[PDB]
Amino acid sequence: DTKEQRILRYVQQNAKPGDPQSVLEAIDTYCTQKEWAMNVGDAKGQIMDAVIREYSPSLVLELGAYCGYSAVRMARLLQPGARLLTMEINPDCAAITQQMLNFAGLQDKVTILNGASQDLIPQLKKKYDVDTLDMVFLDHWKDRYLPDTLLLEKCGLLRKGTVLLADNVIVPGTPDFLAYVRGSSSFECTHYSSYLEYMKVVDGLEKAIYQGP
Ligand SMILES: O=c1c2cc(-c3ccc(F)cc3)cc(O)c2ncn1CCCCCn1ccc2cnccc21
Ligand SMILES: [Cl-]
Ligand SMILES: [Cl-]
Ligand SMILES: [Mg+2]
Repeated sequence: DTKEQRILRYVQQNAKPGDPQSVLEAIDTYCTQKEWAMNVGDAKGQIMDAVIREYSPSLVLELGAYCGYSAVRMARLLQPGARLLTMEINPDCAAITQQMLNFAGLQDKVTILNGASQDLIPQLKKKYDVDTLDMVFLDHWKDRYLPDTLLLEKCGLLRKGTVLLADNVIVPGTPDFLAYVRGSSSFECTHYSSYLEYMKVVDGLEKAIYQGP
């Protein structure tokens, strides 16, 4: 088996079914004690929780699911009837993510979109019935952060106040995205310094609130 399968099995065997917090704790325990993995982790996760609670978004798009950690983290804090769409290019990871969400009891709040962001973003309006997004969590290929932000805008998916929250802006890093949003009058930006998941290595999140054309 794969690392990702091992993580899922550990959750199934050490967390309580239907209890998202127990699922997060199990993942973070496994990844601290047994095998590192690229989940957002608890340090940056606490910042995400604070942001989610501030905005109470109705419709969230996540770019990059992996094993479902961040999807569980966000979905557990959504209000009744609020929804998360999460895009995952790797089909084996899509399947882990769906199983993770199922175990957590969050499957009614979350939809997986299978494919690449550059192919799926232009389908959101017509196939997934999206008007505009309230929040976007970027956690996919670093070279796609900037082009997908620009694509979201082109497709009319951003509104005044849409919150972009980006993982890994320091490590591995997203220099073009950071330079762009920080230099643009169309975004209001804030950097949240933190640590790489499971590691004593500095990383951070960037929040960039869209302000219109
Ligand atoms: O690579 C990383 C990563 C690496 C490290 C990391 C740090 C330090 C290290 F030393 C090593 C790795 C730490 C992290 O937190 C990471 N988070 C996310 N990702 C992106 C994973 C692959 C996304 C593929 N993908 C998923 C949906 C989707 C849609 N369209 C296109 C592509 C798409
Ligand atoms: Cl994650
Ligand atoms: Cl952590
Ligand atoms: Mg990440």
